Amino acid sequence: HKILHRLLQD
Amino acid sequence: DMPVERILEAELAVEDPVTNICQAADKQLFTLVEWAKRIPHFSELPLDDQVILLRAGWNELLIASFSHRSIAVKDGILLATGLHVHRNSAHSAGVGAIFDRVLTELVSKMRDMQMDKTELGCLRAIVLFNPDSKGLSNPAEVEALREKVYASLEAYCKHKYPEQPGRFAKLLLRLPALRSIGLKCLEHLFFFKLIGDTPIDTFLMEMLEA
Ligand SMILES: CC[C@H](C)C1=C(CCC(C)C)/C(=C/C(C)=C\C=C\C(C)=C\C(=O)O)CCC1
Repeated sequence: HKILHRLLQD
Repeated sequence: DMPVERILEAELAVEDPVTNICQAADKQLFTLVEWAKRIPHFSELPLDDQVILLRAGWNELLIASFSHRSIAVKDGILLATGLHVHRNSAHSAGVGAIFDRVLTELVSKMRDMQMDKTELGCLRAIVLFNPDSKGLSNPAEVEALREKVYASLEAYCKHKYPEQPGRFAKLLLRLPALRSIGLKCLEHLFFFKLIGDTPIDTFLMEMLEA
């Protein structure tokens, strides 16, 4: 779930 | 611990018709992450559980948003991209049945009771804090957050609409329809992916992953 992971961490 | 003023602030902070709808869905998935970050205590959950809650509730969360946005129009849905999909356009594209379900079970009922943005945001926060989601590291904490949302929602309803004692229950009883409509829309989207002649963008595609 690359996109969701990246958006939540930022 | 769960004030309705911050939930409303989250709503206001985020401001072939099948192809147009799928493009708007992908656009709003990015916006949905920013919305959830602004819901109190969501960002404090473990990162794996933030992922689980959004992957479990994204379709219901997006449907509630464009349904409430469309109470201003008749026989139509307002997309976040500025486009309008008329009931006749959806019917002529072969998706009239589910379109009519959205208009009848969600949009018209939202318009009939004049559901406001604070109530919409609270209902979306209840959907977001779904303690039944599989894989949650601590389902009890999510259940506690959901309880705080609908405790604050009821207090808001009794205070702003004292003459409508059944309003809090009326809001919650749209959630079974939202759940059923969300499941059907996912069913359609998987069929579109299987056929493969409908453009599906990367974030929408990721939500279709196992
Ligand atoms: C062609 C109808 C078909 C079944 C379909 C639906 C249902 C659209 C409704 C209007 C019937 C979708 C809804 C979701 C799961 C999300 C919608 C997000 C949008 C469109 C948000 C916005 O514009 O704010 C996306 C995938 C395809």
